[PDB]
Amino acid sequence: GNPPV
Amino acid sequence: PMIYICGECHTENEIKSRDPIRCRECGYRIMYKKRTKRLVVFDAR
Amino acid sequence: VEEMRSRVVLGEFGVRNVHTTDFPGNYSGYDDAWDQDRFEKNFRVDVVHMDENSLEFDMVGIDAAIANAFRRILLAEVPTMAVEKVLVYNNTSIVQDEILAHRLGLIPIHADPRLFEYRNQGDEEGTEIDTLQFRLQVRCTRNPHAAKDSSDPNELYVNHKVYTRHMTWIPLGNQADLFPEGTIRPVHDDILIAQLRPGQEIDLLMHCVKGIGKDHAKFSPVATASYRLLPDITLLEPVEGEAAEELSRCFSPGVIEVQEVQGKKVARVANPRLDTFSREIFRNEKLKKVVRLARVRDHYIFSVESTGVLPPDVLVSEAIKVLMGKCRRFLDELDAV
Amino acid sequence: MIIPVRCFTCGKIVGNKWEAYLGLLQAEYTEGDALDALGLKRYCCRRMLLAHVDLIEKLLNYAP
Amino acid sequence: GERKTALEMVQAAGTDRHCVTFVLHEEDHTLGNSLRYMIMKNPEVEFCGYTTTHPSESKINLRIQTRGTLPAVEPFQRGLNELMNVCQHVLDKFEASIKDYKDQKASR
Ligand SMILES: [Zn+2]
Ligand SMILES: [Zn+2]
Repeated sequence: GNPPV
Repeated sequence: PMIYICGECHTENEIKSRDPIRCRECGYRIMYKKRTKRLVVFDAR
Repeated sequence: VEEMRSRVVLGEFGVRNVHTTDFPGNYSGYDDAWDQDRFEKNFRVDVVHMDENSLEFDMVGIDAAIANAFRRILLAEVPTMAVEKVLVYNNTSIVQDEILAHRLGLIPIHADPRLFEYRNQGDEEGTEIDTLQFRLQVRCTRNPHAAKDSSDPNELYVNHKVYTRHMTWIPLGNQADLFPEGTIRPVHDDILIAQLRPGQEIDLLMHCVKGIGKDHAKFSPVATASYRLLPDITLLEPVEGEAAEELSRCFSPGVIEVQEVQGKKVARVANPRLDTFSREIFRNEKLKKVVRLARVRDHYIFSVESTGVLPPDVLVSEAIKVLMGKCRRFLDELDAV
Repeated sequence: MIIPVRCFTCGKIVGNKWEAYLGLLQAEYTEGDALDALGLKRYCCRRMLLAHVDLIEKLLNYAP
Repeated sequence: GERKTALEMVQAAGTDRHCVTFVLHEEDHTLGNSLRYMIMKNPEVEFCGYTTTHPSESKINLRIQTRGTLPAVEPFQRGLNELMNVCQHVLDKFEASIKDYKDQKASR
């Protein structure tokens, strides 16, 4: 979904 | 102490040499041998 | 005179090329002799999700051969513990003996395989060093305290369904110390092993040995460990005016985010990673000319899901270490001459 | 006969979602919503429960 | 150490040191393909190729034909070392990233 924030 | 389960009565009959093969508590003529505890080894593959 | 260094372009009737142009002599100047510092500089790992039993790191900047080596190590070379032999003292169940042994082999054990060792060939007995023993002994009886009811749990039930809870660890040697009480156990307590009716009994001893998922799948530690190249989506033209929504429907829904810059609606490529390759734009006949979708060259996405024997990050670490062990074994066998 | 312990293609363990699957279907949930609520994402696992025929319940009905 | 789970080398016709075929036992396409990728980065090798001899068997054949000078056993022993260096670096980087993400997530 999206590598760590 | 060889046990045999009846076909539909399910009574444990012990039979031997020289005796007929009918079942007590009924009169059926088919009786299955019983599974005793004996060790067998199987592979999980 | 046009270079595309980073993407695997693609249409519908087939993909354009199978190369990556990052090897020795693969360009006039862009030649390679395996600069190790360039690798160590262009490599980066980004770990997205990490629940228990999941990982989704990125692994940016590596070739397909090394990524595939890592993937094939997790599936078939990281070691796990699993039932190999089954001694059946009695079994009056409907489930056969060989089928019961099979079903018992595919149950995952929570022992960590790094504290054990491989049984030597013909080591039937086994010892504290290489084996774990568990016992399932269950009998089904009618419950005396039951009315005229027909739910199978209420009546006809002391042990109607045999679960993994019923399996008890028999500490083989000094393994009671080293392993605390709850540490060596089956991973799942709800796996249905069999079903029983009053008067039926199961009684057996299972032996668990170490092994790799290569000689049997039961020893494999991951559901799947596959990877996928990072998609790339580019809007060659500004899509707008109710064609933006048709564009946003031809993709996995998060990929094309339709903003509203002015009174008109503009579609923008918000998150290319969510895209599943479905190539449904190629059926549009008017927007197949507007979007180019390809893959990023050496930007991967991994996804490791363990069965429960070891955590996923530990699995990936042991996979990398198994590859290192292969390399070192062959280096040291070469040095033997 | 009885639920397979692991999905054949992947190896994922589905032998503990049989009773949970049956319980979510008794609660009014479709087979799709039910297979979703169990964590069966890829259709190789979904076919393992969706198309299972429990014949251990019909063999466990003839005399001992 | 292991006389045959590991290496058997067949120098070619004329025992050309510059053309060797290594037999690696108990290996499949994993090590074969990664090691062939690592040996192709050496400008001193003119032909590197691996192949599995038969499905039933567990062994691969590497073929390294180097240029005029080196004995084609240095390219192999250097591809091994570079592959192991890459694995060590990937391991370090991955463990550091996992630790950083665990901290970022446990804090918040
Ligand atoms: Zn009778
Ligand atoms: Zn599956």
